[PDB]
Amino acid sequence: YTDPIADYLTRVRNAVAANHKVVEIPASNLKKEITKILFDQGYILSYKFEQNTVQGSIKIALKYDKDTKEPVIKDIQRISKPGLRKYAGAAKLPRILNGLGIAIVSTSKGLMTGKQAKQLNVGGEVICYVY
Amino acid sequence: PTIQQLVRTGRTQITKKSKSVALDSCPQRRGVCTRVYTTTPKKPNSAMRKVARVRLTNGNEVNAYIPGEGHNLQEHSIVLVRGGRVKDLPGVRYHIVRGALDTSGVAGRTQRRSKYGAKRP
RNA sequence: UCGGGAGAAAGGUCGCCCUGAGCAAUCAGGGCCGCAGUGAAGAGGUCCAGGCGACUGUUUAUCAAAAACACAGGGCUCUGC
RNA sequence: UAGCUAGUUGGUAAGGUAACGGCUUACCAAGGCCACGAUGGGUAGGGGUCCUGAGAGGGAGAUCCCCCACACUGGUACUGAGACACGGACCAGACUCCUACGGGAGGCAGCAGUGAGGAAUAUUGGUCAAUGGACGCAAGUCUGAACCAGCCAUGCCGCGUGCAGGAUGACGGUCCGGAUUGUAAACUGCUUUUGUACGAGAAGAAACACUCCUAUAUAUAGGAGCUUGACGGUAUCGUAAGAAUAAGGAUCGGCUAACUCCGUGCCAGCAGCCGCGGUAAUACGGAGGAUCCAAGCGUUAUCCGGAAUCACUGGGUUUAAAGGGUCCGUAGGCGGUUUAGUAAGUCAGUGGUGAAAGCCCAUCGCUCAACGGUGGAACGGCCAUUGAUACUGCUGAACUUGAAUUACUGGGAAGUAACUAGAAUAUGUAGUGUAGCGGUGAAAUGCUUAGAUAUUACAUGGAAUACCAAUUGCGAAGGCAGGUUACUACCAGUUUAUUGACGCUGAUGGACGAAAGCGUGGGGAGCGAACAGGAUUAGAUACCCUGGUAGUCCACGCCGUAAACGAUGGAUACUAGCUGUUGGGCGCAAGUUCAGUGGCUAAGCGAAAGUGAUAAGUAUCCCACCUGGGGAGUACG
RNA sequence: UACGUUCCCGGGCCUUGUACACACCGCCCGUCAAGCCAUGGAAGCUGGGGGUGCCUGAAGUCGGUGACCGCAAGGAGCUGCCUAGGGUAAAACUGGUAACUAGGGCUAAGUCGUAACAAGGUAGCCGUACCGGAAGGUGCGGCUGGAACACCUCCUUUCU
Repeated sequence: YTDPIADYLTRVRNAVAANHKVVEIPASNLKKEITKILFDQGYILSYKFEQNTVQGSIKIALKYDKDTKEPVIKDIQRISKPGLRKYAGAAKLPRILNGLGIAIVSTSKGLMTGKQAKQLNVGGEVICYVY
Repeated sequence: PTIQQLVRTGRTQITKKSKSVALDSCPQRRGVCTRVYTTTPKKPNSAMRKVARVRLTNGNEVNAYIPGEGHNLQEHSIVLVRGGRVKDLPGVRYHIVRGALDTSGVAGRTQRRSKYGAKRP
C-alpha cells in the first residue's frame, strides 16, 4: 500500500456511498485509535476487533437515520499525505465545517481532536477531517 | 501536478509582454516627422485617416495618428507622441498630443476641450 | 575523410666565473664583459582566396615536367578449358 | 553555458600581519569543486521597508534609518590610534586655463547656480537663535550639518467661493398654447471663515561665562538681575465698509450613472472591447438638459487585483492544448504488521535576540484631520537549554498477507536456426489445332498466320500459405498463421516446501521498435513508385487500359519515424447486476472460485457525445505533458 | 397513346453526413503577377567591452651594491622584484551594415486550376519514397476521426 489511513477512509466513504451496513477493514493501532475516536464522536454505530488473522480485522457498523437515511458521514478526507506531511502547533489547527466537523490531530499525548487539543495547548500533525 | 515535480521544476511565470514598446517606457516622447500621409482602414470602415512617420529622440521610427481635424504637420515638425493604438490602421500604434510644442490645437471645439488641446472660449 | 591542417600562426633562454640543490646531465641564485653570447659556416619565410588534377609516381635523351600519362576505385562486354 | 582550478588542494619549515590563514616563499604528494548547477554570460548595491492582495503571493528598493562601494579615469605609499584618504601627496592618461614657450594650476557623485540631454524636477536666499560636530580651562571661532525663507495645486488633510424667505418673471433648448432649466432669478433680512485696512502680539530660550553664602572636599547643589531670536511684527486676538474678493473638468448605445434637437451622409470623424457614419445618427460636430468628481478633472507610461490566466492554498491530459511508441533500470520520490532503544523532523515551556523608524490598536497635544508624543501587539525568524514520544526518519528483533523461489498439472500464429508439402501464377520442351486473344461505360495501345488464346504431359524458378480462422490465443510494444525438429523464453491454476518487505514508480540512460528509406553480395514468379504508349477531358503531368525500373525476398549492417490509437501512463485498494467466450481448480450434473477476453446497463462521473468493476466511479505514490490561433516544429546553436 | 417510373425536371415525408446559416448561385485551397511590413542566409565593410601569451615599462614600497659625501648612523649614484600605462599576435562573445537570395503577414480580391467540406463526384488522414505550373498524383504500411449494404454452404458426436 501507500497510505493505510487513506485506504481506511476510502473504504468507509465507498461503503457509505454504496449504502452498506458493515465494513471489514484490516487492523492496526492507528486504525483502531481512529475508530475509537469516531465512535466516541458519534459517526459510527459500533466496532468489533476481530481476531483469528495474522493482522486482525475491524468490523465497523455504519450509521444512518431511521427515516430519510441521509448518512451522517458526508465528507471524510485527509490533510496529511505521504507525499506532503503537514504539521501545526496549537495555533494553526483547521476550522473544519466552521466548528461543526471534527479534525483528527495526532498529538504528543495521543490521537485527539482539533478542538480537544486546543484546550490542552498541544500541537501535533493533522491526520484527517470528517464533516 | 506532483509535489516532487513542483519541487524539482516549479511553475513558470511569463513576463507579460508590454503594449507600447518603442517609446522607452515614457509617458510622452518628442519626435520629428518625415512623411505625413493618409491611409485606409481594414474593413468595413471607409475613411482617409491622417498618419505621420515620426522619428523619436531614441532613434525609433513609428507611425502616429493625427486626431481631430485641422493641423499643419509639415514635412518637418516637432511633435509629441503619447501612445494608444487604433483598430483600423495596421501599423499605427501611437497618437500625437494636440496642443504640444509645435502641433496646433483645434478651433470651434467646445465639448472635449481638455483633449485636442483647445482653450476655453 | 577525425588521420590531419601543424614546424600553423605568434614568443622566451643560450657567453664567462662562483655558490647551492642535484642521477651524469640539468636547475636555482648572484657577479663580470661586449654593439652583438645557436657571436664564423650548415639548417623552413609566412598567411588569405580561386582554377585544374584526389594523393606517391611517369613523360617529349638534346628548347615543353604540365591541367598531359598512370593510379587505387566504378562500369559494360567476351571467354566452360 | 558540462567541465573548472596549477598556489589550485593538503602537509612540512621560514618570512610575516593587530590577528589565525597559501597571505608569501622553499620542499613533498595530487589533490579540491561539479547535475543538490562548478565554470561562463546578462542584469543588479543589500536590508528595515513602499504599493497591491481576504490570505497565500506578486511588483519596486525615491524621500527616513543601518551596512557596503566610489570621489575625472587607474596605480602606489607617507603622516596618523584609525586612511592606501571627496574639498591631502606622488606618477601616468584624456579634457580646460596661464605662459616670457623654459614650465606650470585644476577636478561641484558638497550647497546655491550654467551649458547640454530629456516629456519632466526649484533660490548664485537668511542665521548660527535652538540640536549636533571640531578646537579651547573658558570666553569664543568655524559649521551650505542644522533651523528657517522662496519656486513648483507634485501628494495627504482641512476650509471657502454665503444662509433663510420669495413666483411659476424675462431669455434659451423642446412639443402641437403646454412642459423644461426653476426658489433657479429679480427682490427682502442676517454672518463676516476667507480677502483688504488698523491696533495688540507669542512659544520655540534651556543655558553657558563673571560677582555672592552653605556643606563636604577640590565633586555636586540652590537662588539674583543689565542677559541670549533669522524666521518675525510670523502664528494668534480684537475693531470698522462690504455677498462683496474666488468653479471648473470628464461623461450621457451596452459594459457604466445620465437623452432630445439641429448640421454632414461610409464623408468628416469617434473608438478600452462590441463596433457606429452610405441623406430621419440617443455612438461624428454644435445647442439644451442630465450624471460623477471637485481646486481639481481626463489621457499616457509603469505595477497589483479581477486572472482559479502557472492553481501549495487553488486547474487539467478520450473527442477542446496536453500520456512519452514500449519495456528494463541509475540517481531520486513513496513504504505491509508487531515490538525495544534514541529523540533528527514534529509539539510545548524558559532565557537571549529579532535596532530605531514604518503598518495596526488604544490614549493625549496641535480649533478637527494630516502631523507629533506614549503604550501594546507584530516582526511569521534564529541560538542555547528543559520536557512529551502519538506520527515520520535511524538502529535491533519478530511475522506472513505483499514479493520472489521450488513441486505437480497444463497453455498457446511467443522467439532463433535448419529441413519439407500442395494449390495457383510465370517461363521452357513436346503433342493437337486455327483466327483470334486480352481489355473497357464503350474503344484503342498490346500478343498473334514467324501459329497466339485453348488443352495434355514433363521440367525450372520465386513469393505467400485457401479450408481450420474468430471482437479466438500469445507477446512489454512493434507484431506473430502450411507442416516437422532442435535451442530457449513466458504465463495460469493448485495439497505442497522455502526466504522474510527482498515492494511501486522511475529524470539522465540502455534495449527493442510497422512500413518506407540507405550501404554491400545474391535472387527476382506475381505486384509495381518513377517512366513510355492508348483512352476521357476545353486542358489530364490523375482516376481507366497495355508494358515496366528501383522496391517488395534473402545474409550482415544504418535511421528511429506512424492515425506506433483503447487519440485513455504505471501500481494498490474499495464500490450493483445481466449475458457469451479462452485456459485451470472443485464438482456423478447443476453450478461455484481464480487468471484473461467482448456486449447491455444502475449508481457515480462528464459540457455533451459517452464511460461505467478490463471505469472516463472514490482515494494515495511516482513519471511525462498542457497554458489563445498563426508565424512554427520555423530561424540560430 | 399511357408497356411503365430504371433514367430528365420539379415537389412531400423518414433516416443519414456536413468545415453551409444571405444557407452549394455556400464555403474554401495553392502557384504566378503588383505594392506595404517585420524577420533569416550571404562574398565583404565597420565597430564595443572583457580574457590570455610576449616586449617595454612612470611613480612608489621592499632588497643588492655603494671605489663618492660623512666622525657613526645614514645619504648621493647605479641596480633587482612587484605593478598602472603603451605596443604586438592569434582567438572567443556581441552590435551595425551589404550586391544578391529564401520564406512569412496584409492590400484591390488580377490570372490559372477546383485539392478538402455530401460517398465532394477517385473516401479521408498519418509515416515514408518518387514526380509534377499549382492545389496535388502514385507506390508500401497503419487508423476510422467514412458513408450505403450488413447474421450460415455442410447439423451432431462411438477410444482415434
